[PDB]
Amino acid sequence: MAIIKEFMRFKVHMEGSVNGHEFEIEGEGEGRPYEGTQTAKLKVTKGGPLPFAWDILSPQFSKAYVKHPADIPDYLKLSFPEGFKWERVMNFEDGGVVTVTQDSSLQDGEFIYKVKLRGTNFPSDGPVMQKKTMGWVASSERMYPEDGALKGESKQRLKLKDGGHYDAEFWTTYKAKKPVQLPGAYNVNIKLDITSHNEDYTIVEQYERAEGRHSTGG
Repeated sequence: MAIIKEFMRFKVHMEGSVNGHEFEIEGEGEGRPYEGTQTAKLKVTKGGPLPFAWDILSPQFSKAYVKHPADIPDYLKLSFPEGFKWERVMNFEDGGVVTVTQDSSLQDGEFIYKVKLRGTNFPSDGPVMQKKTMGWVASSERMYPEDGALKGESKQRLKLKDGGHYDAEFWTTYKAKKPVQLPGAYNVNIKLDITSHNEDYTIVEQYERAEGRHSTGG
C-alpha cells in the first residue's frame, strides 16, 4: 500500500525465440495499479524486424496493475517488494505453442520485469508467421488458488486481417516470492490494445485495462 503507489513505472526486458528466430525487446511502462490501467512502449533491440506477429508477445509485457475490489485479496500486489514469478503456456488452435517465464521485482521504486519466451511449431502459412493478426478480443481470465499459487485460465481470440479469428488457450501460474494471502476464485476482465506502432513493429505502444470481479456477466 505504501510500496505500491498510485502511479508506478516499470522496465521490461524480454528475450525469446519464435520458430527459432531469436530476438530481444526492451521497454518501459507506467500506470495506475489501483485503477487497473497501464501503458508500455516496447523497442525491439535484437532480431528485428520480427518475422512473426507482435500479438503473441503483447500479453507478456504486468499483473500488479489489476484493479481489485476490497473483498478480493490482491495477491500479486501483496507479493511486493519481493515480487512474484509466473509461468505461462499458450496453445494455439493450429498447433502453435508459446511458453513464457517471468520474474517481477521492485527496485528503486519501479517494477522490474524479466521475460523469457519460446514459441514453437507455428505453421509457416499460419497467421502468426504471416503476420495476419489484428489484436486480441477483450477477454476474461478465470483465477483460482491451487498448491499455494494463483492460477489463471482463459480462452483467448485474435482477430485476423481476413475478418476471421484465431483461438488460443492460456494457462498461467503466478507464485509470490513470500507467503501472502491467496484469493478465492474470481475473474479478471482484460482489454489489451496496440495503440501505436511503426511500420515493421520494431517500436510498439500498448495499453491495457484489467479489473477483477466476481461477476461473469457482460
